Amino acid sequence: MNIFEMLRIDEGLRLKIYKDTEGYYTIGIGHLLTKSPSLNAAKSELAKAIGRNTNGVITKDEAEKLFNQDVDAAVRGILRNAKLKPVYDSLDAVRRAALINMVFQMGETGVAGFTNSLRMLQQKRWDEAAVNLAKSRWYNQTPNRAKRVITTFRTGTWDAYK
Ligand SMILES: [Cl-]
Ligand SMILES: [Cl-]
Repeated sequence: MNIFEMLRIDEGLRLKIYKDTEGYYTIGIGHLLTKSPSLNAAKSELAKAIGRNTNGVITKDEAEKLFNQDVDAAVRGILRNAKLKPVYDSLDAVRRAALINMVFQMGETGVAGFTNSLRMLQQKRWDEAAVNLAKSRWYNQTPNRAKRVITTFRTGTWDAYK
């Protein structure tokens, strides 16, 4: 298992514009298009993302390409953020994947907001950090995904995904 297969399990793949859990227009493997309510603002963003007129639908290849870019952005965002980088540096390979996942879903800003949990992860206090991470809107709104990520941080293995 690796970050790509992990995110593919969590986000799934859809080839036609859909609404995410928050109700925002998305496509492919969790690629957010706009927080705007307009399906048209959605289609325009999509065409700009793909480089072509698409009318709401993309191919598998186009989806995976947006996916590669988004994972790359996720990592670069962490490496550039003063709060996230030290945490990431401090973790093993599996747990690193778990932080990437959170960033992919909620953005650098959001994750950066979990100050206490981040301090706990840096300190390697696994159980305490798992407990703190669960007291969040994140855990409340997407509990099954949140549990999977959390378990990854607690254990440092891929078991929740196997
Ligand atoms: Cl893009
Ligand atoms: Cl969920």
